[PDB]
Order: sequence, then C-alpha cells, then structure tokens
Amino acid sequence: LTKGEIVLFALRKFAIASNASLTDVEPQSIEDGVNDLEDMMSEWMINPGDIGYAFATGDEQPLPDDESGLPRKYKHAVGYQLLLRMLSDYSLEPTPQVLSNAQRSYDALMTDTLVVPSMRRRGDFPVGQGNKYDVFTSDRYYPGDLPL
Amino acid sequence: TVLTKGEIVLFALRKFAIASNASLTDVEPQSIEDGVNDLEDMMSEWMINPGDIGYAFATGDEQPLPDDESGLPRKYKHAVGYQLLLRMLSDYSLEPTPQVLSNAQRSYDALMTDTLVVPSMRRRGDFPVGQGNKYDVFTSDRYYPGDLPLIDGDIPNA
Amino acid sequence: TVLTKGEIVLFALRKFAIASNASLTDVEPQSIEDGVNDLEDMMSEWMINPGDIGYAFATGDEQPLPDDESGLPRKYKHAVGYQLLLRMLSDYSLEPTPQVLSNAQRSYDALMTDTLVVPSMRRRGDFPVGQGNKYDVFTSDRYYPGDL
Amino acid sequence: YDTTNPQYNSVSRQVEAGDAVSVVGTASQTMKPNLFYNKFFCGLGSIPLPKLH
Amino acid sequence: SQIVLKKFLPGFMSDLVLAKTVDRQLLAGEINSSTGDSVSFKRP
Repeated sequence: LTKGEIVLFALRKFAIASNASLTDVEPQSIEDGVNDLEDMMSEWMINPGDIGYAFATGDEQPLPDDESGLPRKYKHAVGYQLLLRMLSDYSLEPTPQVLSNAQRSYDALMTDTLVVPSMRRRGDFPVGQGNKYDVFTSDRYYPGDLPL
Repeated sequence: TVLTKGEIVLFALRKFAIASNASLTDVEPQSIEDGVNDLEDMMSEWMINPGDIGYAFATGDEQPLPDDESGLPRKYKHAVGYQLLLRMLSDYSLEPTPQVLSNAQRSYDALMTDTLVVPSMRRRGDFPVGQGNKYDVFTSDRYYPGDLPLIDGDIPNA
Repeated sequence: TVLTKGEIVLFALRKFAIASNASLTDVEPQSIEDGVNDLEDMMSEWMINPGDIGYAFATGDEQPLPDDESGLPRKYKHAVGYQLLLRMLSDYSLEPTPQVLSNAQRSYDALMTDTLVVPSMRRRGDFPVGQGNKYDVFTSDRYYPGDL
Repeated sequence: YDTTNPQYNSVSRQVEAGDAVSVVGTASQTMKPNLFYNKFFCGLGSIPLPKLH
Repeated sequence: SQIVLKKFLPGFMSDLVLAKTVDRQLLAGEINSSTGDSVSFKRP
C-alpha cells in the first residue's frame, strides 16, 4: 500500500484524474498530496491515536512510492478523509453522498481503536476479611493505581 | 452455485445503468478493474465492523481477477452490490436516487438481521449458589465460576 | 394454472408500462433473463427476513430459466411482482409513483399477515406446579419442564 | 564502578578493554559441585493450588 | 390426544427360574481383587 496508491484513490473518487481521463494532473500536484498525507498523519497521531504509519526517516522528503505501513483494512477511511481536506484545493465542493461515505468509513476506523479505560479502586478502600488478608494475601487495603 | 467478482461488479454497474446490456452496448475494462479493486478494499474494510461473512481475499500478492470465485452465498450479493454501487457512484458523478437508497437500506438491514449474536449476561463470580442446589453431592460448588468452567481435568489451567 | 418466473417478470414489466403485449416496441431477452436472475437472487435473500413461502430454487449447477415453475401460490404474485418492480426500476433509471408505492405496501402487508406467527412464553422451569394439580399421582412433575 | 554514584561501588576498578579473564576448571570435566551460601541468598516457595468444581 | 395419564400401560414379562435353581453356594465372594481373573476348585 504505497503512499501513491492512497493519493490515486482520492483523486479518482472525485474524478479529478483517473487511468481513463484523456487529461491528467501534473506530477507536481501528486507530490503535494504525499506531503498532505504526512500532515494528516502527524495530526492523526493526536486525536485518533497512532495507527502504524511509518513516517519518513530523518532528513528525507517523503516519496510517492515509499511504503506507508497502514493495513488495507484502514485504506478506504484514510483516503476518504484526505479527499475532503484537499478537495477544496481544485476549487470544488463535496457532495452529501461523499460526506456520508467518509463519515461511515471514519466510524468503521474508530470502532477498531476503543479504549474503555476501566477505572480501578481508589486506594484507601478497605479489603474485607472475606479475602483473608492475614493468610492468603498480604495487602489489607487496595494497592492503588499502578503509578507510572 | 458460484459467485464471481466480475458478475458482482457487472450487477453493480447494471443496477444504475452505467454500462447495461439493453440501453448501452459497451462495458469498459477500466470500469471493471476499478470496480473489482473497490470491492476488494470494501471487503477488507467490512472484515471488522459487520463481521466476516465468508469472503475470500487474494492469497499471495497478485491482483484479483474478475474470473475468480468470491465464495459469498447468493443471499448476500444484493447487499454487497448495492453498498458497492453507493461507494463508486462519485467517479461517474451521478448522485443516487431515494429508491436506490431505500433498497440498499433494506438489503443491509436484512444482512444485519442474519448476522446477529445478542450475547447473554454471565454470572458475576462471587454470587452465591443457593443451598437448594445440593452442593457436596452434585458438581456445583458454593459459588458460580464466573469464567468458563473446567470441562476435562486433563487441561485444567483453562 | 401454475405461476412461473417468466409470468412474474412479465407482470412486473407490464405494471409500469415498460413493455407489454399491446406495445409496438419490445425488449430483448437479455433484459428478461436479467429480470429472472434478479428474481432468483431476491427470493433467495428472502429466506431470512420474511421467511419461507415455498419458492423452488435452481437445483445446484443448473441456471434458472423462465419457463420453469416457481411453485408459489397465486396469492403472493402481486407482492413478488411489486417488490421486483421496485428493485428493477433503477435499471431503467425511473422513479416509482406514490400510488405504486402504496399498492406495494398494501400487498406486502398482506404477505406479512399470511406469514405472521407469534410465540408463547413457556414457564421458567423452576416454577412450582402447585398442590392442586395432583403432582403426587396425576402428574409426575413438581416443577414445570420448561422449554424443549 | 559508578563515578557519579560512588556509594554503590563493589569493585576496585572498572573493567576496561583488553583486560585478562580466565575460566575456572578444565576443558570438559564433569563433577558434582559443593555449595556454600547465606540464609538470605535464595528463596523457595510452593504456592497452593485451588480446588475445582 | 391432549390429556395423557401418567401410569404406564402394563407390558410383557419373562420368568426367572434357571438362576434360582443353579448353584450359587460355592462360588460367591470368591472372585475378589486378590484372586485374579479366574478361580479353581478341586476334584475327587
């Protein structure tokens, strides 16, 4: 799943260019799309969380043929979002069907990264004599929150 | 009998008359390739949220071909084709119709009904078993296991 | 009189005036076989939500042909035809009318009325039977058997 | 041998490169070794196992 | 075809006379866990 494939999906879905169009977008435009994917992933490190994207090494510009490392399960979701971000570049506006597809793919991606933090006991809560803290277990109160 | 990705893509195209067999006498191989790739990617995405339904992905690394067998039962093909049609309609810049949306909704709802689980609520684990359950004679103990109970004894860790 | 897949498809085509006996223009058999295929897949999918209505499917390898008999009674003909019409109008890129929608809804409600069956909740299984049922002599149960 | 924390030194000098090392014993001898130790060298426990259904 | 009596209808029975007549005196409690899989008696 090279970075270039993700960019090609974005342009084909809104029809700007395709392996069919008599016309085609210049090479410079594709580089901007690869650079936009990297800003996308840099931001996605924060809100959606880490996914497994392999960023460029120190002091190399990203290349369209470079490996990305995201599994093909998340490909539709990553591609649809990028299209919305760079759609306005070509002076266009998205459609409700495209918006719904992107939203559904985003929910599908989010369903794969749940947390459910499952908060623990306070730390001063007593442990009853039913646990037999005298013999079987040393602690007479809950251990705490596992610091750092 | 057998479901082929080529015929699924052809059904998706025909249901919106992008390339039919009555109105138009043309089918485009570029459209076929785009459709089959979209079907592959969409099935890969579907592998998580709706759950596996028996689709077979391309082994190795060579690209899928329309002549291969999908392996899907014939009762899912309408839902698959509709959901594919909605996803690929942007390329020809044709907006969908409310009747098509309703049909896709009903097909997807039927698939959802077919693929339900509705799990039950197991016992907590410290909840006592009643005195009338005859422990010390039956297999039951004073308390519920709260985990899958031992089935053999040769494998006792789980 | 025995209903056939070809008869159902012809009824569905006629009811919205796409093709009929009186028309001076007629559609190729490719459209007819596409319609019968659509009927076959729709009725095979109908095995889960509405239930079983007695439809006869192709015997494995063999493809469906219009001349064979489906086995459905005359009652379900309008329901099946209207559903096929609603699923097939998009092929010719048309829009169903409100009267057609209402008629299809009425016939589908009739189909649900025919198919409907409601269950009964059996006793839990630890429910006492009572001393008045003569569980000492007349009945061997002190508690209800439960679901079978 | 920690220069920043001299509190925990347990050897006269650091092990630099090229130091001389040796292996105590013989090439392929087999023997039964005798032991010596303190009370708090090792600890052994046998944790109980729970009953089943 | 809805009401069913609990009492099972009577059936057919054989009779037991051979085990009663045969000898159950000498060999009884002689095949123990120590004797083995066979036991022998003497002859005149």
